[PDB]
Amino acid sequence: MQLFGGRYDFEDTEVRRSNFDNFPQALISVFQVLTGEDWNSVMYNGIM
Amino acid sequence: FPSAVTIKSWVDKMQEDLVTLAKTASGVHQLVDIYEKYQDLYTVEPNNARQLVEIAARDIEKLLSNRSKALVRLALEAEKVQAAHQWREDFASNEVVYYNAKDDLDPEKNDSEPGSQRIKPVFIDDANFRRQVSYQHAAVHIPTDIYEGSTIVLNELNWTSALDDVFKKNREEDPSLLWQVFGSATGLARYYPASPWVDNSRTPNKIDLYDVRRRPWYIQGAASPKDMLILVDVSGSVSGLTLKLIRTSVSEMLETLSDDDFVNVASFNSNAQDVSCFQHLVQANVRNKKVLKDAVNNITAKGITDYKKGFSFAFEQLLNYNVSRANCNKIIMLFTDGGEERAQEIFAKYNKDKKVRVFTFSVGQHNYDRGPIQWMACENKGYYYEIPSIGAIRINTQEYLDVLGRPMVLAGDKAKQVQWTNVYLDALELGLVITGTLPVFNITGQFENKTNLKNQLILGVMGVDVSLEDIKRLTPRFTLCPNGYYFAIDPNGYVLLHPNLQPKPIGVGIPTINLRKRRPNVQNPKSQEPVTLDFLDAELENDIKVEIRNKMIDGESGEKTFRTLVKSQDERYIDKGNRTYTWTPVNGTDYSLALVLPTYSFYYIKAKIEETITQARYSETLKPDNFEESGYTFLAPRDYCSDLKPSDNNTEFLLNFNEFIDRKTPNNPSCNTDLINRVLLDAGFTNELVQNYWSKQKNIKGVKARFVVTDGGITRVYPKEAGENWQENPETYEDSFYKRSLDNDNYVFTAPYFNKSGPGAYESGIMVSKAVEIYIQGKLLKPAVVGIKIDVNSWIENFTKDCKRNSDVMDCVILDDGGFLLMANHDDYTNQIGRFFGEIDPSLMRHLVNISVYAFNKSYDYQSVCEPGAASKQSCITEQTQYFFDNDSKSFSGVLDCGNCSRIFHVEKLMNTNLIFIMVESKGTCPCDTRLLIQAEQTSDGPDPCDMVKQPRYRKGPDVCFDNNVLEDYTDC
Ligand SMILES: *[C@@H]1O[C@H](CO)[C@@H](O[C@@H]2O[C@H](CO)[C@@H](O[C@@H]3O[C@H](CO)[C@@H](O)[C@H](O)[C@H]3NC(C)=O)[C@H](O)[C@H]2NC(C)=O)[C@H](O)[C@H]1NC(C)=O
Ligand SMILES: *[C@@H]1O[C@H](CO)[C@@H](O[C@@H]2O[C@H](CO)[C@@H](O[C@@H]3O[C@H](CO)[C@@H](O)[C@H](O)[C@@H]3O)[C@H](O)[C@H]2NC(C)=O)[C@H](O)[C@H]1NC(C)=O
Ligand SMILES: *[C@@H]1O[C@H](CO)[C@@H](O[C@@H]2O[C@H](CO)[C@@H](O[C@@H]3O[C@H](CO)[C@@H](O)[C@H](O)[C@@H]3O)[C@H](O)[C@H]2NC(C)=O)[C@H](O)[C@H]1NC(C)=O
Ligand SMILES: *[C@@H]1O[C@H](CO)[C@@H](O[C@@H]2O[C@H](CO)[C@@H](O)[C@H](O)[C@H]2NC(C)=O)[C@H](O)[C@H]1NC(C)=O
Ligand SMILES: *[C@@H]1O[C@H](CO)[C@@H](O[C@@H]2O[C@H](CO)[C@@H](O)[C@H](O)[C@H]2NC(C)=O)[C@H](O)[C@H]1NC(C)=O
Ligand SMILES: *[C@@H]1O[C@H](CO)[C@@H](O[C@@H]2O[C@H](CO)[C@@H](O)[C@H](O)[C@H]2NC(C)=O)[C@H](O)[C@H]1NC(C)=O
Ligand SMILES: *[C@@H]1O[C@H](CO)[C@@H](O)[C@H](O)[C@H]1NC(C)=O
Ligand SMILES: *[C@@H]1O[C@H](CO)[C@@H](O)[C@H](O)[C@H]1NC(C)=O
Ligand SMILES: *[C@@H]1O[C@H](CO)[C@@H](O)[C@H](O)[C@H]1NC(C)=O
Ligand SMILES: *[C@@H]1O[C@H](CO)[C@@H](O)[C@H](O)[C@H]1NC(C)=O
Ligand SMILES: *[C@@H]1O[C@H](CO)[C@@H](O)[C@H](O)[C@H]1NC(C)=O
Ligand SMILES: *[C@@H]1O[C@H](CO)[C@@H](O)[C@H](O)[C@H]1NC(C)=O
Ligand SMILES: [Ca+2]
Ligand SMILES: [Ca+2]
Repeated sequence: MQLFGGRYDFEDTEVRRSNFDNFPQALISVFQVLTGEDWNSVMYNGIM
Repeated sequence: FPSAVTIKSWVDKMQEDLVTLAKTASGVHQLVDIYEKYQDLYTVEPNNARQLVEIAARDIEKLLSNRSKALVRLALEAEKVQAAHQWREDFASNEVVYYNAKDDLDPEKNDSEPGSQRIKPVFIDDANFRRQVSYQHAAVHIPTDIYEGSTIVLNELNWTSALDDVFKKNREEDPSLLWQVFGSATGLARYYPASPWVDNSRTPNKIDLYDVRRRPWYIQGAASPKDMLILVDVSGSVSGLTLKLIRTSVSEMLETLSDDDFVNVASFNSNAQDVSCFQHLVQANVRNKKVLKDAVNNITAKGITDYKKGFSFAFEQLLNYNVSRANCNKIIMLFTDGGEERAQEIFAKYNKDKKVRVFTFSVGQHNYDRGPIQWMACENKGYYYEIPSIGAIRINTQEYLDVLGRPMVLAGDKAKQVQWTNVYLDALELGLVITGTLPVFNITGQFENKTNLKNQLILGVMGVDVSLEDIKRLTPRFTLCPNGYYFAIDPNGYVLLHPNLQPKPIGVGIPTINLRKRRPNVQNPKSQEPVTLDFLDAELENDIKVEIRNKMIDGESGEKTFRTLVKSQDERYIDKGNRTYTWTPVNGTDYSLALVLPTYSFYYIKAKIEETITQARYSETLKPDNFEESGYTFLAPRDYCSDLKPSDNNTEFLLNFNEFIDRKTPNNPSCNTDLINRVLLDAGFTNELVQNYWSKQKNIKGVKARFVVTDGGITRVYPKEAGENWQENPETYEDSFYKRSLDNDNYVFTAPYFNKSGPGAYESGIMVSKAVEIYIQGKLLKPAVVGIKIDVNSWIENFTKDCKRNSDVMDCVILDDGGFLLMANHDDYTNQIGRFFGEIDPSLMRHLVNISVYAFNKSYDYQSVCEPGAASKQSCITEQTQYFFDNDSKSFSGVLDCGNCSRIFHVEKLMNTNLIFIMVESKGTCPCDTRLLIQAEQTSDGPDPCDMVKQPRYRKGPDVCFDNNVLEDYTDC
């Protein structure tokens, strides 16, 4: 939440559901990275 | 250097030789004599500038009243039929039979949509419709993204069918009606007669984006003029997709405003400010809307939200009253995402009376609270909308007009007044038209007052199209001078009718495209704006024309005679001539009609031919068999009769005219006898001149071709070998040299074009023309224009035989009023004849315009073809410059210096001609060159639009409008 909070303000129409905008969504994203499923997309979103 | 006496003698010899050449070759006095020799085959009739305008205004008023009668019929019948609709739900039993436009014409389509039955029309071709139309039934247009077969849609197609009988009755009462259309509030459009839609759905790679709710006539008839203020949230939280959607939505909302509406866009993030250089409400015409769109597509999101500051700013801007305003519908449109403060104190402080509507928009997908903005919406008599994606923008940014029409509905029969839109381009490719609108109310249980809930909205708008060609048929111009014309104006300054109004759309700014972001298969939109051209932008602006326009805007009738600067038909010259303006108001409507007549045009020639054999001889005269004997003849494609039609092909049109006059008698039971008689008389006179005078001297040394152009539409070029070199319009009323010769009182030299394919430099020759002046009973008449084409080489020999061929010491040139080169002295400029002098000698040209021997001034052309730059063809503004003589002084002398040089010049003006003689030292004496003086259409973007809004042109908005009714419910959001 501190790092990528509200920084997903991408102008494009593409939707990124795994973000860190509030606490429940940050928990879900961290858990998803933990299970390892599709964590590279989260990393790419954070990089961009 | 040669002195003044020598040069006076030289130029006097040249002017005498040229004047004698033109006078004794063209034969002006011969034509004058034969015009004055008869005085019995025609009569001289006055052109009363007062009676003509009254007659034309009455005809226009009667046509518009006729058109409005067919509107009230449609409105009443639609209301009555809809009041008794049943609203069923199961349509699979009794299908709905209708003809859906933009569907394929194949009988094997096998649509078989549940609940609808199709129709296959016959589609005969038609006139007054340059399409194929069917008069049996009416076509239905449903937008692409709106599903046909819905319960809402199928119910509209069920009760609206009853309009076909009224459509057919309207046509049979007046067979000249154009499209009659009902625009439904559900997106439907039922128009008559049936005709296939211009852009079908997906048979080609293209699609159509046509919603009747966004058309200018529907928007005009659906509500009253607005005072809109768009308040955009640019706080930090709108960063991302919601900012982009906000920008697109603001542009789309601006697309729904007209010239009676006043708009301004403001933004706020902890501080409220305007987005552009306007700072108050502006007229919301094409230019101001373009500026607002450009400013809106530049906002960034940064800061903290503060609704109180933004609403205070918006209300203060709505309370200005220092500027021009619609003064009817004060509304605020808030574009945000969500918040937590509803700002009750601001609304209590500023509109406790609820004189301002607040429409709120929630843009994007977000988790912010939307309750506060819904409360803001339906506390202040407004509405609340959600725009989550791009597909929602078009439908959500136009539905605010349902709310604004509630007072108009509650007014009742007071609001059923016919309004006429601005000039625009028909969606079915018919030309420039205007539409008359009338709203249709929903009256269900009107006599019992049961619901009255959805009765607060309109059913739709009825429209009837009138083409500008229909109006122009009521203002005939062939008894007038080529310089005379009609023009009609709005109570907005815009021209309904003008010679300079063209079917092209009005251009704005400079067209910039990015070819690298352009997919090949996407079908981008083209244009939807109306053709609004101000009166001052269609002619040369003058301090008296502004007074005349202001006087005829506010319904006043008067007359005025004054001196004015007249731009030529081709934008290369400017002439000074007396003109008389006579104007009167059209009673039924808000238009004002004026007739511009020069002097020498108050009387015209009316043929009095009554001998059939003479008519036959004059008719056979203009036969192609003896073009060798009587000279090649051209005929103006005028509407002599309704059977033969112009066909942009003069040989076959002349053949059709000949067989038409020879086959059936010239008694003309249904044709125009006056035009035909005038044409025959002029043909006979021109032939008499050709046979008696031009034929005697078949070959003349310096003369290449001899031409005569007369009123009526007869043009004769004596050498048939010179016929194919004649590039002038067969219509004599569109020939620039004709009008220039009419204005001037001497011989006029027209410089040939440059960089144009075809024989125009040496194989055609220089054109000199003069206007024939005759006196029948002491009355001015200028019926014909005669002139010759002079050899370039013979003129060169006349010139050289100081000023010597290819002289390296002295340059001697001849220019016309306009700075175009006509005769050089070194055979390098001579090859580039017809150029502006500033293209070859910019320093001397600039000094000449500075010593005040040449006067110039600039104007803007708002309907031009432009090539997009990098920052096919598009439309923009081009700046035009024309040069002309200023004083009557003949001889000017001086020295011009460019970088410690000294070139002595002495210009002299040729008497009784629009020419000028210049001598100067060679350009090799001083190699100086600053920059060329371009005289050409230059792509432009001016004027600066947010300096015109400080002192805008006089305007008179509508005086009757409906808002703030007590009975309105306003419990919806
Ligand atoms: C510039 O070119 C002109 C034509 O290209 C020349 O004009 C010709 O000049 C002739 C000499 O004056 C004229 O002859 C005269 O014609 C009139 C009627 O046409 C007669 O009454 C005169 O008697 C006759 N002159 C004599 C001595 O008999 C030509 O008519 C005239 N051409 C035309 C078409 O009118 C100029 O001569 C030439 N400039 C110079 C300086 O030579
Ligand atoms: C909208 O569609 C409906 C259904 O297609 C139309 O209603 C139909 O109207 C016709 C003629 O008005 C009715 O025919 C009549 O039938 C009675 C017998 O019941 C007969 O006595 C009459 O002489 C006539 O033939 C038809 O019954 C009726 N359909 C239903 C289901 O009631 C309606 O007219 C359409 N709307 C408009 C504006 O046309
Ligand atoms: C013009 O106004 C009238 C009344 O204000 C509208 O008539 C009403 O139309 C609605 C549909 O929007 C009808 O509601 C429907 O009722 C049926 C049952 O009859 C129900 O099954 C549907 O789900 C829906 O609720 C309503 O009954 C009807 N009222 C009357 C008195 O006819 C009419 O639609 C308006 N015209 C247009 C073009 O919108
Ligand atoms: C426009 O509105 C402003 C509102 O401030 C007017 O300006 C005031 O006018 C009164 C009139 O006597 C003066 O006493 C004030 O000093 C003015 N205030 C300012 C800040 O100038 C103004 O008169 C209105 N009209 C125009 C044409 O500006
Ligand atoms: C319709 O237009 C005509 C213009 O011809 C008006 O007729 C003139 O109106 C003025 C102003 O009232 C009078 O001074 C003239 O005497 C009228 N002329 C004639 C020949 O009667 C007429 O008034 C207009 N209609 C209405 C209702 O105003
Ligand atoms: C069109 O050209 C005329 C030239 O006559 C311009 O009018 C002159 O403008 C200057 C500059 O103000 C004045 O000093 C002259 O007195 C004006 N001439 C007359 C006869 O009044 C006019 O401004 C030009 N129009 C445009 C739009 O540029
Ligand atoms: C207007 O309608 C009337 C009545 O039919 C008719 O006499 C008149 O010619 C019409 N006017 C025009 C301009 O069509
Ligand atoms: C225009 O009118 C004035 C005054 O009536 C007159 O002096 C002038 O000669 C006229 N212009 C022309 C070209 O005749
Ligand atoms: C235009 O005219 C110029 C002469 O100044 C010539 O050099 C050039 O080739 C011409 N171009 C075209 C397209 O005619
Ligand atoms: C050119 O015009 C300007 C404008 O008044 C003037 O000041 C200047 O002196 C002129 N140039 C010359 C060489 O006279
Ligand atoms: C013509 O120009 C001269 C300056 O070269 C000027 O003095 C004169 O007044 C002008 N003639 C007019 C205005 O009639
Ligand atoms: C004009 O003056 C400049 C600087 O004094 C000089 O360089 C130039 O050569 C002069 N012009 C000519 C034609 O000599
Ligand atoms: Ca995986
Ligand atoms: Ca915010």
